Amino acid sequence: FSFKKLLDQCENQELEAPGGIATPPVYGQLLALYLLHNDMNNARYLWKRIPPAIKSANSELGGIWSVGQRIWQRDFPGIYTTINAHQWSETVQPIMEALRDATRRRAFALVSQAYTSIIADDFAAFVGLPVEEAVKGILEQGWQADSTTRMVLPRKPQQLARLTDYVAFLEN
Amino acid sequence: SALEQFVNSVRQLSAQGQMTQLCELINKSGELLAKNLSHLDTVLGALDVQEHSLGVLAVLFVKFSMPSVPDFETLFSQVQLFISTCNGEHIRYATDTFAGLCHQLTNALVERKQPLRGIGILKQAIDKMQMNTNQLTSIHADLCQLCLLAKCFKPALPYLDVDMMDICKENGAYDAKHFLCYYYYGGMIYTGLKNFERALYFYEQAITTPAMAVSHIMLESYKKYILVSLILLGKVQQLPKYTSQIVGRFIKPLSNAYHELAQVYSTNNPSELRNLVNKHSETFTRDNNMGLVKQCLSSLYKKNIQRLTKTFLTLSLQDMASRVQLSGPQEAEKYVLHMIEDGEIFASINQKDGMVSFHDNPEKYNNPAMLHNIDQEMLKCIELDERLKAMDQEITVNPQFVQKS
Repeated sequence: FSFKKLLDQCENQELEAPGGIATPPVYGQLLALYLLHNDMNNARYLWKRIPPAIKSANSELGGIWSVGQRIWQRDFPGIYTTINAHQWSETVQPIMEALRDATRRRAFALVSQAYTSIIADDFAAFVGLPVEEAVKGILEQGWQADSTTRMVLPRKPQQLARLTDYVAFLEN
Repeated sequence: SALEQFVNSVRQLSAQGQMTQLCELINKSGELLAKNLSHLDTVLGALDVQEHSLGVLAVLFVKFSMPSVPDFETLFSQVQLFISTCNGEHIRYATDTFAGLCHQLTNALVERKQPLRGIGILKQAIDKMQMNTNQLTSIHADLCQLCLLAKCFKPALPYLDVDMMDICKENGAYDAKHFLCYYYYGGMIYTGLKNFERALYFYEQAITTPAMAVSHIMLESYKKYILVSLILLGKVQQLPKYTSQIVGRFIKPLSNAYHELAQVYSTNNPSELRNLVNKHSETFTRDNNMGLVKQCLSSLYKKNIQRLTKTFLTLSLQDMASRVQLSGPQEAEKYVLHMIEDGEIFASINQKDGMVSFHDNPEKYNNPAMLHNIDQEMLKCIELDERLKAMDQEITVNPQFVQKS
């Protein structure tokens, strides 16, 4: 629930500024929050909104955009690869951990809905877990796995007041 | 004693309660205010920005009316303070000057490098200018332009999600340029947000504006109307009958690269479409809409895949890639998976047999959630009917009406 206010407070801080340019630390917070909610349209325009002087001075903004670039092309293995490739500051560390976990639920829902049978090697890349781990995870959720083929088979497991409003409108 | 007397001359107009003569004084004191140069103490010391909003509006507008201002940092700060502390009710008595002041600020901010600082200024300016949120002012175009040059599309969303009803005349200072710019910049704002349903609506309004002379805004809106209708829909949507004849006789000939692009789009052959894009690359990049045309190429593949659902229950990935010209079963698998994620298609991928099965079962229209959707649309129609009935009741009580009936 706390993620609702954090995104709004960073957006407002960018709107009003003492000199029209916001602080470097709040730029990374806004970019990370956009990626957490899968709002890639505003994140992409935020990258162009960052002045080149700020982007060149702070290398953190370049790194956070690398993670977003993977999400933009829907490169699931690259989302986990770039998240752990670099070390982030403490003010955006907890939300970026939530971004990595949020990507994990996105992969789980995508496989459960868009796949009737997915090979284990590709399925492990989607979730971001090692191949052996992904084998043990599915049975805990009831998903069937078959040996000698290494293939996973996922499957998805005031009316009265309103009505009198309709009549009153029609009868005037 | 004499110094306070000059302020007291303002009090007589307020005491009488007639604000009409105060407005006339503002327009008839332009020469006296122009030859002052000492407005630094007039804005705050001479008059109070809270209740003497009319007086402070005139001096600030005069300051912005002088090209090559010696100082801009103090001028921008005074405008920000005045608009933030505007009375609101009396501002509507000087609508032509309030809008003109916002136009001057917008041009100054746009000119150098900073069309971002005024986004919050124009947000409050609109709120203290329009009679209701369901109304269109000239500051709407400026707010959209500021949100466009700074690529901050979210602050303009609350001012674009409301359907405008009646247009503020601002004492005759409202012209068709402000109407065209709002529905052109606002349409491009929705395009950047991948909202092609409302972007197409906004472009259509600009085209349907009555006109007798060629307008650049109406020309570009026609060009982007074709591209958006080719992305959201599979064809160029037909314009309304009340479109001005100039659009179909001048604007259409000037937009020929986009018309032949639609014709190639109708053949459902991506390789021909890419040939026309390369042939007319200079035309599309000159018009600055590069990327919208590339989205037409990607949407053709989605349109072809969606046609497969109208004929197949199960199609091999290799066979599908040969019909949609994706050149590879791996490419077809990625294209189909993205469509399922976005909800554009109802299908599943089976890697055991390398087949894609289309499950054409959208909804049974039985769940209680469908009931909620029905009453949401019903409430929209009821509110639409209430506005329609109310506005004709304004016609009946019109003295000009019933005299001619």
